[PDB]
Amino acid sequence: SHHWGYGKHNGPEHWHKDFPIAKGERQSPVDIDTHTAKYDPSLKPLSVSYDQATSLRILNNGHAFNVEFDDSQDKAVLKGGPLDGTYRLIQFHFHWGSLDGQGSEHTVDKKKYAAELHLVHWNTKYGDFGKAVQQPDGLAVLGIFLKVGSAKPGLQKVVDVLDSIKTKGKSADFTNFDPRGLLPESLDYWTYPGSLTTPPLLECVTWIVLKEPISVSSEQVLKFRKLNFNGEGEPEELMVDNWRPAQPLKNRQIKASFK
Ligand SMILES: COc1cc2c(cc1OC)CN(S(N)(=O)=O)CC2
Ligand SMILES: COc1cc2c(cc1OC)CN(S(N)(=O)=O)CC2
Ligand SMILES: [Zn+2]
Repeated sequence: SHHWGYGKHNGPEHWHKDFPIAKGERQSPVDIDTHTAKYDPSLKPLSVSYDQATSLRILNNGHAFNVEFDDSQDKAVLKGGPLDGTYRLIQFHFHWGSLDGQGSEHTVDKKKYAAELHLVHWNTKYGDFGKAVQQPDGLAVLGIFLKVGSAKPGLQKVVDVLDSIKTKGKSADFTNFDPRGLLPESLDYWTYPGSLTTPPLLECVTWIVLKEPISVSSEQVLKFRKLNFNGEGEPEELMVDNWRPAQPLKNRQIKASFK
C-alpha cells in the first residue's frame, strides 16, 4: 500500500508482505551470468525507433524521477529482438546508488554498475499501459547500465532540470528531449522474461538489457544523488540506492543477441 520504499524498514526485503509475487517465479532484476547466457539465433534484429519521441514532463514520484512521453500514438517504439509486435515508449527513469560501486538492478557476473536506465514500453495490442501490465508479454523494458567516467552529453538536459524537481510530487515541463542521446553505440543485448522491479512487481516484462554501458560523469551522477525521497518541507532523505537487488533466476534462461 502506502509505504514501500528503499529504506532499512520498508525496503526490498519487506515488499513480499504486501506484494507476495515478490517471491514469484519470474522476478526482476537478476544477475546476468555472461558465461551461461546462450546466443540465440532465433532473435530478430532489435529496432529502436525514437525519431518522433515526444517528451512531456519530468516527475519526482518519491522513488525515482520519470521522464514521461506522449504515448497516444506510435511516436517512439521498440520492436524486433525477442518481441512480437509493437511496444510504445511511455517513460524512462533510473535507479542509482549512494556510491559509484552500486546502483544498478541487474548485475553482470555479479558486477554492480553506478546506475541503470529503464526505457519502459507497452505492447500496443493491449490498448493501454494498465491493461498491458496484466499480461505476461505486456511490457518491454530496455535496460542500460551507467558507469562513471566521461560525461554523457545526451544526459545533461536531464541533470540540469533535477534542481527544479528536488522533492516528491514535484514536476517540470520537459519537452523536446531526445532519448536517442542516452543510448550506447552497440545494441547487443541479453533478454529474459521478468517483472516490474518495484511494487506491484507484476510479472509482465520482457527485459532487454544492453551489454554496452553508457559512461556518465561523476558530476552527473552526483546530481542524481541530490534528489530527495521526501516531499517539500520534510526532513531530507537523499534519493539514493533506489535499486532492488538481484532475484532468483529460477526456471529461466537468459539469451544473448550476440556471439
Ligand atoms: C507504517 O510503517 C510501515 C509501513 C509499511 C512498511 C513498513 C513500515 O514500517 C517501516 C512496509 N510495507 S511493504 N511490505 O514494504 O509494502 C508497506 C507499509
Ligand atoms: C506507472 O506504474 C509503474 C511503472 C513502472 C514501474 C512501476 C510502476 O508502478 C509502481 C517500475 N518499472 S521497472 N523498474 O522498469 O520495472 C517500469 C515502470
Ligand atoms: Zn526501473
